[PDB]
Amino acid sequence: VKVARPCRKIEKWTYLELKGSKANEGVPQAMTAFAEFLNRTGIPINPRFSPGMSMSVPGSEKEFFAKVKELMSSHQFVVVLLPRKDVAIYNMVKRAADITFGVHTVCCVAEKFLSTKGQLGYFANVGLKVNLKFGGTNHNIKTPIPLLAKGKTMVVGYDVTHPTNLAAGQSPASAPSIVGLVSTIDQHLGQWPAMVWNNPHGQESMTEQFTDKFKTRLELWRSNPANNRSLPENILIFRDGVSEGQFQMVIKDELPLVRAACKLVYPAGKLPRITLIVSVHYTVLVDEIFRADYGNKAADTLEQLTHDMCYLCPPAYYADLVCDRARIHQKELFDALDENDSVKTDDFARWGNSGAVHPNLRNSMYYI
Repeated sequence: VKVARPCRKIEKWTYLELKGSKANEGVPQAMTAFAEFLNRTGIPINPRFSPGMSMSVPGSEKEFFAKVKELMSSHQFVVVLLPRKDVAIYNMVKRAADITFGVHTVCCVAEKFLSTKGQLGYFANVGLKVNLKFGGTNHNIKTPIPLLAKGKTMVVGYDVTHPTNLAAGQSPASAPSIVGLVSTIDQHLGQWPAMVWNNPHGQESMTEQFTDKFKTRLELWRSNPANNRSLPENILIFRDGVSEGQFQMVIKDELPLVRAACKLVYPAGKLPRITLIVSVHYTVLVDEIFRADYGNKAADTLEQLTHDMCYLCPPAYYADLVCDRARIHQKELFDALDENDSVKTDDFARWGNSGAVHPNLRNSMYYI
């Protein structure tokens, strides 16, 4: 199955084999079959990989970084083979690659990567991720609902997660939080660049920051050559992570901040229409787009739109993935939270700074 829009050329890549108790065989042949399958699907990865490195996993994370530094720094892409299904090692590799050295990776368990039976299917899944990491689009929704068709609608998803669990029901409003946000940047809806930020005073910090954060997303859209200095005429916004008791807070305290961002960026008198949707299923909280455009067919036009999303709930799922990966990135913070329920607000903020994705990967789907 050919990808809809091929990513950028992947010219210089290699593998990192992390040794387990039994030695692997046939690794270079598997790497060869891997690149062949990706090409067969229309992903322009160089068939030739640079010779890979094999090493056993060191005792500490600092030792690991020192050992992989040159490999990760000198390639655009590394296929990392784990000795077993091990999310502790995965998470360490992601800190090295996503944060410290800034290189795209796929982590594959060696038994799965190397196994001949079922290999084409596994390589297909991995290849879909690679195509996205490097800027492509996988699936083409060819007959979209009018609203997506025109190439004039931006879709947004965000979630807000609380690193401390106090285990006493819902986190209060002041609890420190981390935001993960994604949005589309073009008509194709393949690419969904992410933003992560920290709210050291919880909702108070969200209120101070969301307008300026959202403004950058509009600016990202406008500066994308594809859109030709255009700003979307519609903005569909999905908020995950709230209970029905918190719907009002989203409408009254968060949405106005998005509106203000639009006021700062748009030509005078040229504001976009906005629809806000939450998920506890999904409930439309504010709608300026669908009733306007579709009268009676409103309900059904959005359910088709969100079904098209499945085919090609992405905004909420992608935003969730962004939050989950942020939790891995901000290791200093989570280590600190194991010792006290509260860390200093200045510490919360600067551990956010320390765990930010490397500029090599800044607008990329590193989280996918």
